[PDB]
Amino acid sequence: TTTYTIQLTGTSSGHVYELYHIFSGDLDANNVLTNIEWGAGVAIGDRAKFGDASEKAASLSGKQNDSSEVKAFAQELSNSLSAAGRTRVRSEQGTTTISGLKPGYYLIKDSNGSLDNVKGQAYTSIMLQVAKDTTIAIKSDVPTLTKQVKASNSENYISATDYAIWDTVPFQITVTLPSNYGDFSKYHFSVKDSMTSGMINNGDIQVYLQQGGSEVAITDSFSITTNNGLTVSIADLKTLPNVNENSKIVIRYTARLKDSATLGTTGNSNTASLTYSNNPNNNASTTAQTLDSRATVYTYRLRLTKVNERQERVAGAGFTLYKKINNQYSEVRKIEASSSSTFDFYGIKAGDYKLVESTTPAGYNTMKDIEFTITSTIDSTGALTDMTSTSATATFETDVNRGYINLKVVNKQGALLP
Ligand code: NA
Repeated sequence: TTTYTIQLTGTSSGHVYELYHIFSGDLDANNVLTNIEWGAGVAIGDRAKFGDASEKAASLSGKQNDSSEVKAFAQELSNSLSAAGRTRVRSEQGTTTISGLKPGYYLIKDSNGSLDNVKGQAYTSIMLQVAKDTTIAIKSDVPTLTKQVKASNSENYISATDYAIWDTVPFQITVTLPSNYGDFSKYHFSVKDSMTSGMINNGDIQVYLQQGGSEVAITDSFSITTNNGLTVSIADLKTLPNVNENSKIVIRYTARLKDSATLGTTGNSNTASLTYSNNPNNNASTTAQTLDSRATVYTYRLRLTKVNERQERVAGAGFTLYKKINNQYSEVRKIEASSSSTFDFYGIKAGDYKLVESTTPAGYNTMKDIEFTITSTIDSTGALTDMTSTSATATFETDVNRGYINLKVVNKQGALLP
């Protein structure tokens, strides 16, 4: 006899695909099926409710694979299956091949319960396929979620950057929808974000529908809660009619660093994941969760220690920190004079700065202004690898791991000229 192959592309490891023999027959060179009977994949009891196999086949002849009558037949068959005509195949990553199939029409699905509570997976849309030695794409996909933060020094969104205490930290979660979104009757959609422990959320969260190079706000259609992380949910995304398989859902919000934010290489991280409907068949209500997407924000502490040439600690200095925008230095932080001899500028980032001694301790020369540059090196993985602090007129000591930048300001007395 003759046997045929179905090769499924876009498959993932960890699945068990089932092929049910719906129709037997003979396949010609034009992929036309003759001499049609019911295959063993359809339970004998349920066959009579479809009628004669040949005439059922004839009624579908020439219709689109994604036409309504064929989708209907697939879903009805799914409740009429028999193990008698079943072939189970463990999936491979990329491409899964099933050879030695009896000729005819097959129903393809994921084995029941095989993906329950498995992250980043979904049950395939039930497929009807003629076994004809060809490759087809599995009608299965998962949504993706990416959490990003706006780069400190540009407009683009990346996984990690550095920020200062005076900055607003913009975050952006981008969700893509599965290619088979249309097959779902309803679509559960819930984004959970851990938020960042060393930051305060500004509560300015908005949700956008992004497609065709444009954005529309859809925030009011979502439930936005803070009982279990920051959660942004809609019971059924299908109630938004302009959302489709090619739509992107984008969540934006901003935060700001606390004065207790983690310094140095550990960073201040948050993770986000999506909970989604993972089975488009039989109006199912099971969900799965995407893997976490992480974003990180680094920051440093600049410490000044005010001393004199006698190596004594000196109180009563005051410092004004400027950061360079263009050619224009702009005041970002001031520490007024006190009994303190230490000055902590907690939450500083890469950039060009100027430090001014706005108040000089009694009986000492005013320090000359110090211009300095902080650099941050963040590798492709988003890890902070290096940090430096340098000036043409001063020396800093740095600890990249702890995120410390230390400057000793040496106060010197004037001249007694008798
Ligand atoms: Na799959």
